[PDB]
Amino acid sequence: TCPFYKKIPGTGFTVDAFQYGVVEGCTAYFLTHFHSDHYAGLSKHFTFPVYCSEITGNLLKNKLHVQEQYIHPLPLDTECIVNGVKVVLLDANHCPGAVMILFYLPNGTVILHTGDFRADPSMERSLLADQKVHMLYLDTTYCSPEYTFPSQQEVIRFAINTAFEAVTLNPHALVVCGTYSIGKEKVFLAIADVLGSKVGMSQEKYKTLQCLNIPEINSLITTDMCSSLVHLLPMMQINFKGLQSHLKKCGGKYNQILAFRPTGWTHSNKFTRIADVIPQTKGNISIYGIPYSEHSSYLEMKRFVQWLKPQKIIPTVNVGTWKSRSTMEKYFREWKLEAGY
Ligand code: NI
Repeated sequence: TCPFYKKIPGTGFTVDAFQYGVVEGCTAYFLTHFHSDHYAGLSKHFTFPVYCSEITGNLLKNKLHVQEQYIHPLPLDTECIVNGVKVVLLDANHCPGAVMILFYLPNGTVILHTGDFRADPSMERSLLADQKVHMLYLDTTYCSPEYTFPSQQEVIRFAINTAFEAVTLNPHALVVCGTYSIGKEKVFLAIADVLGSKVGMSQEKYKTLQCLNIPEINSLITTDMCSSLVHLLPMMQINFKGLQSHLKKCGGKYNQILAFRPTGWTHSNKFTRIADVIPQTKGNISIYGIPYSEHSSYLEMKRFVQWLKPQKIIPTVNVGTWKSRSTMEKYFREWKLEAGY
């Protein structure tokens, strides 16, 4: 059955709760973003109203084949009424079309659901600042002090300079970027832009990108792999064997590969700076691991919560074991005692 952390008290709403069949009492199902864990269970067979951003609706329509009659896209940063209740969608700074939802309950309680998010100080000058928020449903993916990472911009700068140097030294090098869902598109778009190239990719991946309301998209991407010097492949193929194999498929048009694996955190965040990063190499193939995160670091999460001063926090990630919940509760109490709320 649908957990309490996916229910919004004193409405018939749920959030990211598509895997439990019909939820008793639910009149509107919200979807924060198009990642499979959050959409799990949605298909052409779903017949209840879904509320989401415009980008998330394009994906539902075109990739999942959800029938149009059940898709209710809402604009961002706009007060809207849904089944008699005031709501606002805000940019979550996660993947394309990802939202946080602000719910103004009839009794005067205010609830923020973050969805998946990467907390940023620009969120401190949104509609959130206009009133008190009583309850917070929080993306706790990286809620532990070891989880540090560079800014998105530091990582992109490094990627840009690395790629530019490699292709200027060898104009027959190919650049490959690994991918498994939406998100982290700036990695491959910024590399292509510095090399004067479109990004080449499979038909399924191109169809995904065509849904994302990216300006001038037709000038940036193509299905003609031949004509392009940056290619996208599934993350699982980003290894020496997969990459040599791909290089044989391209028709001797390239004689070297430089590949990037955008990952989350892995244990080597605790020493290395981005400027120290060096690749793994075997022969004419090099692979760089780059920690481009679309989740809050510990420090970004803590700052956001200490600013917001919620009366209660409800975790949405790592809630499956008592040890994790206990550890998280400890950090929330520290934050509260330091900041005086
Ligand atoms: Ni996500």
